[PDB]
Amino acid sequence: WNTSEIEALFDEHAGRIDPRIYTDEDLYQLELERVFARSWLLLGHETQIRKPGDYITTYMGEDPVVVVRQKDASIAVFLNQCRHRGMRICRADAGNAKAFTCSYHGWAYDTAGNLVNVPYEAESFACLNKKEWSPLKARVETYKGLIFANWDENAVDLDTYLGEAKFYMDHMLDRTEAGTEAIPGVQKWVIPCNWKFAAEQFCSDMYHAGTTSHLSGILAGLPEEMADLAPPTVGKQYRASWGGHGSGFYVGDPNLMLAIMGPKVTSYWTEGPASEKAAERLGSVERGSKLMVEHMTVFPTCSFLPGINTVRTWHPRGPNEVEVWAFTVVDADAPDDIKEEFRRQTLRTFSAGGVFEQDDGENWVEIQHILRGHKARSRPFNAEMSMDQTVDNDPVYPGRISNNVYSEEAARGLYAHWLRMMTS
Amino acid sequence: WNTSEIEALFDEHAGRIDPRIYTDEDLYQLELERVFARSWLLLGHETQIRKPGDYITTYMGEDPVVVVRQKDASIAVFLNQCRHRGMRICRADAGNAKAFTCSYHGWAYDTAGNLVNVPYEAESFACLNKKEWSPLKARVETYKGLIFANWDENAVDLDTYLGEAKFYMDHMLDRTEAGTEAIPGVQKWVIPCNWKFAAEQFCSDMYHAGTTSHLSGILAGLPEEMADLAPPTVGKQYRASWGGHGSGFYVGDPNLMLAIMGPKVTSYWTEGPASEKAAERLGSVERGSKLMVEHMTVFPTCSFLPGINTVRTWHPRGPNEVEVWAFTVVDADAPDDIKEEFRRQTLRTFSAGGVFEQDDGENWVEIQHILRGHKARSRPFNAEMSMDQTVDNDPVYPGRISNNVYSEEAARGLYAHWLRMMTS
Amino acid sequence: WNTSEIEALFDEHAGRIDPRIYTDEDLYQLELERVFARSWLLLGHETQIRKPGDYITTYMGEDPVVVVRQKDASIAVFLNQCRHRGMRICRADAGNAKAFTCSYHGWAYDTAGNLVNVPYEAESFACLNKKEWSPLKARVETYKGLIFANWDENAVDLDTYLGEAKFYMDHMLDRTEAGTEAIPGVQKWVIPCNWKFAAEQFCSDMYHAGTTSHLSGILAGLPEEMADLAPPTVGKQYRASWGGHGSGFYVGDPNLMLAIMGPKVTSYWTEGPASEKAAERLGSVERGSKLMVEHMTVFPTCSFLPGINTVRTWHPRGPNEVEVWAFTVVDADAPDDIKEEFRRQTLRTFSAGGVFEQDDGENWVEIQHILRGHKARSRPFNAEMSMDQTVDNDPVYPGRISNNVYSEEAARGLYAHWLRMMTS
Amino acid sequence: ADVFLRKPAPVAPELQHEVEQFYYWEAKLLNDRRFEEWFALLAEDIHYFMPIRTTRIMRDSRLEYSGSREYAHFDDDATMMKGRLRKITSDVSWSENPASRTRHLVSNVMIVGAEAEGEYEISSAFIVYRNRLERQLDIFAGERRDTLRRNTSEAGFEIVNRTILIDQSTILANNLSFFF
Amino acid sequence: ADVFLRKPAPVAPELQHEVEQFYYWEAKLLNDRRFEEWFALLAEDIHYFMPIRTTRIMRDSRLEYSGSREYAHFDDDATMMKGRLRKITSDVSWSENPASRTRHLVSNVMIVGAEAEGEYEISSAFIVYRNRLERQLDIFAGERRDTLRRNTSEAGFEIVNRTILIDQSTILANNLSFFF
Amino acid sequence: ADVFLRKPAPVAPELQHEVEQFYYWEAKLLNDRRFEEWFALLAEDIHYFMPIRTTRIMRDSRLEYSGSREYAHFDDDATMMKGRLRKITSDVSWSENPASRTRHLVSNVMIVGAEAEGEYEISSAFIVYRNRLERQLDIFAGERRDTLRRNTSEAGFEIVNRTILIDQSTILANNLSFFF
Ligand code: FES
Ligand code: FES
Ligand code: FES
Ligand SMILES: [Fe+2]
Ligand SMILES: [Fe+2]
Ligand SMILES: [Fe+2]
Ligand SMILES: [Fe+2]
Repeated sequence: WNTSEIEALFDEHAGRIDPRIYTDEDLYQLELERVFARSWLLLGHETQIRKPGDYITTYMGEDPVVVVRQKDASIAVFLNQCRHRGMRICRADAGNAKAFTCSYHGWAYDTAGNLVNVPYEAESFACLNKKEWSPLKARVETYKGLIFANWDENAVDLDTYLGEAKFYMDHMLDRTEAGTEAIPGVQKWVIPCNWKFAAEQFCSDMYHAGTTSHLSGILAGLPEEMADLAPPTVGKQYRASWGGHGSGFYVGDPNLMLAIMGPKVTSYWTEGPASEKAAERLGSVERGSKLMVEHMTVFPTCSFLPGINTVRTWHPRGPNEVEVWAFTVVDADAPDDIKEEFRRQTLRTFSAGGVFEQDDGENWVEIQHILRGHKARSRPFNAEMSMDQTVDNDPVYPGRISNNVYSEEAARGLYAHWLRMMTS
Repeated sequence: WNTSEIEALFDEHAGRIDPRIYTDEDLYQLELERVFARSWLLLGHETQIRKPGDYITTYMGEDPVVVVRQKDASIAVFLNQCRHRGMRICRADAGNAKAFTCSYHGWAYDTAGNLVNVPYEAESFACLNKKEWSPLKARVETYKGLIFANWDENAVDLDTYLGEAKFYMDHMLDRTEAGTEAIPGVQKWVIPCNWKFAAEQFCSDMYHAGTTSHLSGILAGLPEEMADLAPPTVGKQYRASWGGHGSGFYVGDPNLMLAIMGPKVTSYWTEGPASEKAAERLGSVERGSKLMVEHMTVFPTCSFLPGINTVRTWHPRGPNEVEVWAFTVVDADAPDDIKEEFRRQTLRTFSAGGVFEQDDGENWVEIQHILRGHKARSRPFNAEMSMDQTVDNDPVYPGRISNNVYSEEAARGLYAHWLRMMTS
Repeated sequence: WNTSEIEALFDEHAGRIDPRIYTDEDLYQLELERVFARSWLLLGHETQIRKPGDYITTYMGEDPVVVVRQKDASIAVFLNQCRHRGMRICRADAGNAKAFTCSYHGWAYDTAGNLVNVPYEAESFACLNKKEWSPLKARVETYKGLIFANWDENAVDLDTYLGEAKFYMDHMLDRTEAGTEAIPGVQKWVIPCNWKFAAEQFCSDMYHAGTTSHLSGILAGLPEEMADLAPPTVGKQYRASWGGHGSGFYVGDPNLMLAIMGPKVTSYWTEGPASEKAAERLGSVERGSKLMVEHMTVFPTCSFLPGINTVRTWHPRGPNEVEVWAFTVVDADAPDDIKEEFRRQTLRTFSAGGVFEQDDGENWVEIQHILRGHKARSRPFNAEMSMDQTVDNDPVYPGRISNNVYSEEAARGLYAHWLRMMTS
Repeated sequence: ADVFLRKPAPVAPELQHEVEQFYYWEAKLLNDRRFEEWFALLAEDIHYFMPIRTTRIMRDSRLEYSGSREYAHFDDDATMMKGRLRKITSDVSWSENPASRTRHLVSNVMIVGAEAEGEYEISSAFIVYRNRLERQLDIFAGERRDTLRRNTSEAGFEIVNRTILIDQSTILANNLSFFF
Repeated sequence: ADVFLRKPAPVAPELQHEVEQFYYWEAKLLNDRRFEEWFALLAEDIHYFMPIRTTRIMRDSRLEYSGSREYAHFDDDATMMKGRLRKITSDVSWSENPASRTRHLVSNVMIVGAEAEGEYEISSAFIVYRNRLERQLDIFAGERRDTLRRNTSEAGFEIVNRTILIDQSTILANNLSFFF
Repeated sequence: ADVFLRKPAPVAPELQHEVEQFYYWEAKLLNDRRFEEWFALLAEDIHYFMPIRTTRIMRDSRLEYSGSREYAHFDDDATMMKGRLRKITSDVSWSENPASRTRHLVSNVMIVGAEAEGEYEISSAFIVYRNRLERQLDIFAGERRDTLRRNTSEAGFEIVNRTILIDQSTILANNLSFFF
């Protein structure tokens, strides 16, 4: 693949996606090098690793990493592979360590992944530059509880990288001076489809919720009403000025939030003391109290639904499979029973077995399975939805905003950025 | 792979096959583009989709297709993938639809796969060229009940493509003015070996039946006789003048037909009213009443055994696996109990668990598994059987006919054509 | 991959391994052609195929082979694939044959894999050069009971190829004029990691046993002592002058042998009549009676532990998986209960479920799984252990000997040779 | 089903056990390649039936399994079965030479007495584990609906009807050369 | 567990059988897509719970399963379950239209009477075989810890508590759209 | 086998249940990583044997399983087993730190009284489901031929002989670090 051909893969002006971007093995490797190697990737929430010595293990692309709380409370992130013969340094999902020891040949490491000492050092390795021979370190930068990491020496800091996307993250991350904790437990599952289908959906695909994709999941949350459900039609969608993030949300119409989250949560979110505090902080009565679902992706694979409050990372497993690692965040200071309500509700809906995410699983697999065919890969997909419907100067909402919640303008930005990243 | 190297893969004059043609992943892709994309492929039988609105789903290479009966009783065939984000349009093996709706975002389609309308059309897609954005359509042409499809704009029509192969299809498809119905039910199974082994066997491999491959399957059909079974030795084999089809059959010797189909069917096939009607139509007492098994392939992957009457498509799944989708055809007007007899017999013999096809499954897998090795791929296979034993002017049988039912002349034609297709 | 780039993969002077050598699919194919196709590979022990007509089936890379005892007691080795359409000629792990018959079309073969005759010969193949069309033959050469094979027309004979590696093999293979028999039974299992991790470990990795890898396996063999176990520190390691073999062993310290093999075997091995006979034959009291474990690899994939006495072949299954086929050899004339003791002990320790090899299985898989990542493949592994600590003129031990049993000098030779083989 | 629309009536434990034991014995016979004895368990009017199964939209779900006069994985009388037994007693039956390694886990056994004296309608659940050659592994599951008839044999029962309800649309193995 | 630290006391065989039969019936209901009747088995105070499970170092092993107030694969009351039933009675429930093919092998059934009259603590082992579409195959195993309460219904029991202890950390399927 | 050439004689249901319950308990012990208690079930003369199995042509089929004095997957006395238990009580036993997640489905349980008082020959069928780390899944099946001896213990039995008859030639996992 030379640069020219990589450029042909997505056409923004025309609005067309070459489905080969979801299937080609070589592009997948390029992605791992040019996207995942240089982007800020979501590793989890701070409250997942509270005390010093605490770690969790995840992935940053397909490189496993250890994420460890330090004595000064920093967060260290190193490649989870001993440089000797590549054994896994940390071998558990989560726990607490004073040190790490490679179980193949016993090289040992401080909680920050520095190689401190090596068995039979004096006789066998006396010259061992233990700094050069420590596992690769990643830059760690958090944003209001979310832990991000980036391998790249010289990429813009998380704050620049997010840009005005921060504004939308705030809708969930900054509704109180208390911030957010994550309800303990991360749910993990394998979905054989390309990571971009997942990322793109959370970026801009309100369309699917508001049409046929989740008709039954909605019906599950309704009292004993049938197929005459009012779908919200007023809303907005945001496309980042740079970097490929996007978010969309409904305004004013509490119908979809009611079906998903129930009356207790929808109440907490839109009216009463906690909703007011949000409106105040967020600088707007609309932002704090009028936004009803909202979906969002921080490019490449960081996704969440403010209001529903599931957060997840899409872990790529080749072009043909993706793992979902998802947890749920609540305002740290929200009452007992609101937290519990957020727990029961998120798992009932946006989980592996949830009445919503059940169906996304089923669709996504099919999409990919088809792509196994030749003629199925030979014509572009249609990304032309709601073209030229964006002002970039809204009084309240930054970036490229549209008034049609049903648009692929955000999606178009995601792919346009992916394209920049791939061709550079 | 440049053209030169593709040519080296099969040598007809010498009679040699490079086993890499059964294994190489890249050649497999070329095949999907240069063979399956431009050939007439078997999708099933007409009586599988009788009333308007009826559909079945299969494959045309690795592209899934919907096969739907229309109001004017035509047969529409479209790629089974919504052009929006690639979801499967039709999600069942068979049934009856007034319309199709994509379950991801609800795009809807007439029974012929035209995109009729799209949710939030006016606001989001008002410019949507619904014709350009409909799933790819395939040309459909049937032959006496068998449904064929071809993507290719400009390939010869099924009738030209078959050429004098029609003559041999007639032995099973045209024995009565009533034609053939398919016994309901298609049996599907996965065999990890290259599709060409299956295709080639049905094309020209009488040899395997008449030697060691099916010794036990024969013994299963014999009365309580042992290993002193008389194998028919008189027969003919046909190699198409163009296009890579072939067929072989026994003449006069009712021994193999008796072992496979039993006395009731063998009788029906060779003597009595129905056999006579066949002889008359077929223009010859020999053709109608003297032919005893017969195997045949319509290149690439359409295969059947007139007399046994199993039909099947070999669905390619990469170079290393093939699905068999097989059904059984009977003369539409044959008596009740003959039909039933054809049912019980075909399933007892040429099915996944049948006393014949059991063993082909087992062999084919081994062939492929071995090919995993390096030295196993480095020398040609022997395709030199019965060279230069063909007249091309037989009084009765068209094309290149031989008098040795045990020949790889047909096989040689299959590969020679595959070679033409691949290098063009 | 051009030669230049293949050279960069391993740097001996610097002591660095590019982990891509354990993962890259294309290099894997080159390996099958440039390493396995031209090296002497271990197929098993002579006593596994005693009488004429006896065969076993294994692999020589990924080509399956038949290994058959002949009437003159030679050992024939042919590719286990009929040249007709590639069916497996011999379809059992072990047994006794007067002849072999291909079950697809019935071509038949003498116990040495010559095609003797072919069904319908006169009519169909009368010109069949049965010698040209016989399965590929491998050169067979044994060494003191171990059966080796090589495809290559013109590679040095096993004896030259081994070089002074014979010296170390003798520690297990030549301790008596009676030689060695193999205890019947080969244990087979699948380990998803690259074959080189296994080969390299047996070549030079005493380090892993003497540190953290097998702490619990040792504890399992100790009386009811805890974590205060004395690890032997006196020993030697050998790197072959050519060809990439290596061996390391402890001297004098019976502690590790006691934990693994128990007191009965350790006794038999180091003191008493049988130990003396060994010392005499081996030319040295040290060699015969003072060596306590010892590990060794005959490049590429032939590995054993003299003293423990498990032998195995690492069968490559792509870059990402390896099969272990392992058996146990005893001195043919050792007493009943010593043999039995060697049986119970080897299986209790160095088997799929053995208290040692259990853990190697677990580690190796992780190593490979990690390698799935991008950044995990982008920096070298550390192969700099114990550099420049080798005399090449020891009074007793031939080749490049070191006094540090804990060294990667042998490993460095393995890879240096692999490099020679790959670039030639 | 038909019979199993209503939770079966309680049965004497020695009946439950008598039937369960039958099945365990039958499994041992199949799993230990004792085919000759297994066929002896087949009643003279044996009807051995395993319908093809299809992926259907839930309104269309009455058409999931192939019907009475329709193609099927197996649909054998005693004569057809005899021939099959004659296959698996051949050194030339390649699909079972070398033989498969099979395991039949049998559970969820439910019993209803039928109209006739000494006949029973049974529903049981199975997993069949089929391992063969080096690395070939196939795992099937499903339900067996049987009709058993009491017997003067040492086994105590003969199999009159068997309907194997497989949990597969496409068969995920390269053949079905063993018996459910 | 708590209850199962000590090998259960022997029970009358008709109790063992009564309970085993319950489970077989329940499996037939699930496996035959008879969801309406299955939900009827759920007691009004139903608590249907399947904790997330994690790979832990053996000293840390008390933290293997998600706890009381922690995220989980399922954690449903009767109201949440009602909604779920309402999903699987929709021609628009894609994950179950077309429907999955499931099999529930049930074994290792151990019974301990609870404090309350007519309530029982059960431990059983399962394999669930889920096959759907053409070639999708998922195999789960685990333990079900249930509390059953006797009943005037034709089934004889209602399910009060269910704790599904899955043998998976990461879920190896693309969803959990059926019931354990 | 030897013992199982003839369909076993009927046994009292409380015996069937006593033995089945033993196995369920034993499975719970293994599956719940209660290794210490599990080893306690092993009789002092324990012989724990799992022969290697080979793909043989059906005339050669008497040589399928490794024999008496021949290499094997396991062939342990009480002393060898003690050492193995000592391994799985180490934070340095990597193959079981972190621990595997196992499930033992037990069925097809057939009982024959042996010569000695209070000893029994058993045949049962199993599936073992072994899940570990993130995504590692191994599924074994086979038969366990045991000899059980009655006991004054709370369990009621000790395992005297165990022969695990695996349905695999090549072992399809990277180790066998658990117990059948
Ligand atoms: S690979 Fe970790 S110390 Fe060797
Ligand atoms: S992919 Fe079918 S409507 Fe979107
Ligand atoms: S492939 Fe062996 S005879 Fe044909
Ligand atoms: Fe969704
Ligand atoms: Fe055949
Ligand atoms: Fe080791
Ligand atoms: Fe019972």
